[PDB]
Amino acid sequence: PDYHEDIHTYLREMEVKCKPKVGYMKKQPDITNSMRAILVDWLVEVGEEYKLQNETLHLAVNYIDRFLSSMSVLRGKLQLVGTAAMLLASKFEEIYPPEVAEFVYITDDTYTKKQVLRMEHLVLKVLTFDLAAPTVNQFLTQYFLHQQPANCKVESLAMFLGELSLIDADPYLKYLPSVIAGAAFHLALYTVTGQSWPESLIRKTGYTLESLKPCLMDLHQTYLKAPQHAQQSIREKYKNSKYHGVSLLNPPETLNL
Amino acid sequence: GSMENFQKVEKIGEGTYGVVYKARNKLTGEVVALKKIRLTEGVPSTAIREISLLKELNHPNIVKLLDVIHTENKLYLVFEFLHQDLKKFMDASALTGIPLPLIKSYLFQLLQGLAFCHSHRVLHRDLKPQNLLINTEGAIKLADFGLARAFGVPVRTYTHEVVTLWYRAPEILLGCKYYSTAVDIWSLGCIFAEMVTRRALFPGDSEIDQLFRIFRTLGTPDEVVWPGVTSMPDYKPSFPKWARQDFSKVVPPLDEDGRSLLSQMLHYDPNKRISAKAALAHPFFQDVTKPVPHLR
Ligand SMILES: Nc1ncnc2c1ncn2[C@@H]1O[C@H](COP(=O)(O)OP(=O)(O)OP(=O)(O)O)[C@@H](O)[C@H]1O
Ligand SMILES: [Mg+2]
Ligand SMILES: [Mg+2]
Repeated sequence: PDYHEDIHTYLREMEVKCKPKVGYMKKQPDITNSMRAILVDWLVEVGEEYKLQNETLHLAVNYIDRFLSSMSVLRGKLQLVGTAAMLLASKFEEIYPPEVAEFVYITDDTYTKKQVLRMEHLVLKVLTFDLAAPTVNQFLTQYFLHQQPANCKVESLAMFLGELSLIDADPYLKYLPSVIAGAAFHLALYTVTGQSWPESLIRKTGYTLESLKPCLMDLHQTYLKAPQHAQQSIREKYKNSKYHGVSLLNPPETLNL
Repeated sequence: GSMENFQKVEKIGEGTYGVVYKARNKLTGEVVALKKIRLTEGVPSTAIREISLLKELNHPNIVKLLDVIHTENKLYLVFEFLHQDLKKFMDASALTGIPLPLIKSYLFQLLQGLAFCHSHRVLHRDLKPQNLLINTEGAIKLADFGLARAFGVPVRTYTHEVVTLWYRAPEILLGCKYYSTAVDIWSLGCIFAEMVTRRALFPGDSEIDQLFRIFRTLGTPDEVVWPGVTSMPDYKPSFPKWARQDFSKVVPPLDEDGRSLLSQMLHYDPNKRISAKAALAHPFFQDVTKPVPHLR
């Protein structure tokens, strides 16, 4: 109640400072958007195996994109960066992070414990220990408080859509978390109830459907094409009752925008 | 920043994962505290949290992290040096006590530090006099962020440990799945009381003892004072039902405004418990100043 406005305002400042470089992939000589999609999809599976928070997944992805914004990485080491990022995200966010041994295990022993740990140190150095980054998830849970009344399918579907955005650097790297959360929340609301982006959230965020339109057009497409996408771990995960099986919901064909 | 530029003066504490030293920057003359952190699970999550959170929190009433010296098997956190902790100061004031203008100044500053934490989505979760540092100019600052965390809005379930027992809020003690900023306010209410009497308000030796001590002081809460209390995971209907005593008897030296504020910080229901932000405007603080400590 108190601090909700202060916190939102603070997170809006921080998402700008914590944003990765939109064009970093074109500056990576050895890795592609496709390779990054593969990695993020694997991290989703890792989160599933260890029952990690969605917030942990989002943080790890933010760490990877920022790391790769300033460090060139060969394709054989991309998974090492992702593993270290997920380890850091877990230590930050989880009540009970998995042990390092568990992280070494899920990399099929491609990498050693010493490697994982040295990479943890490198990632902390590159990020200068700046780990409290805003995520799509953090804006979503704030936005969810504006539902009339609360609807679990809306909440789960919006998280699903926010998660899909993590996979595809083109186009989602160019949108801020608060804007992705906005598109995701509207699209979820519209899919489940036919309602839209409430004016109470215009008052809070300053975003309208006009300002959300570009990301929403992108998100609507990703939603429609999701069954055909090469990466499927998110859809599979959101079949679970824990998330009200929302990946089984039909996307709308039109948005009227 | 690097270790060659520092001359160690003396040990000033031992926390965990390392010793804490008083040191001097040989080039600038600046006096600092060096918290060493020893490095098989890698960087401890407590240090990951402490460093990441402190780097976001720049405020006159929060200990300043100046630098991180980050090497092979060693991690050094460089902090601004502060001369004493509040616990040592209270012990030094055993017999004459702490002047009211100083108590009020310290409480006001603690609330400012805490409101800044909460506005930046940070829970401290270990407020106690040992973790509050004072300087010769009259400043008091929140320190030891090793147990802190970044919270979300709304909160989800966090670690059920948290807060050293004497300062631990009843909602943690009764196992509520959700706790939030109000837990730090509870701790500060206990510390306010302690500054005035110089003895812990609720010095329990176990969780149940802790609860019963609180109940004996503020009355056993029912559904009227705290809706939902009887359904809490660790609530037991066999709990003795103590009458709430005259609140002027809890901290007898406090006059009307002080009692009002204390009572609001020690409200059972986390929703009704005063926020740090709202407390800054309490009439108790109408005449607040910032004098230096009355002792060396
Ligand atoms: N900036 C500082 N200036 C002066 N003294 C300090 C400073 N930081 C820490 N200390 C001293 O070292 C003690 C322990 O450090 P701190 O509380 O930060 O970590 P900790 O591991 O939680 O310690 P403990 O385990 O003793 O509670 C403090 O209570 C204080 O007396
Ligand atoms: Mg490339
Ligand atoms: Mg301490």
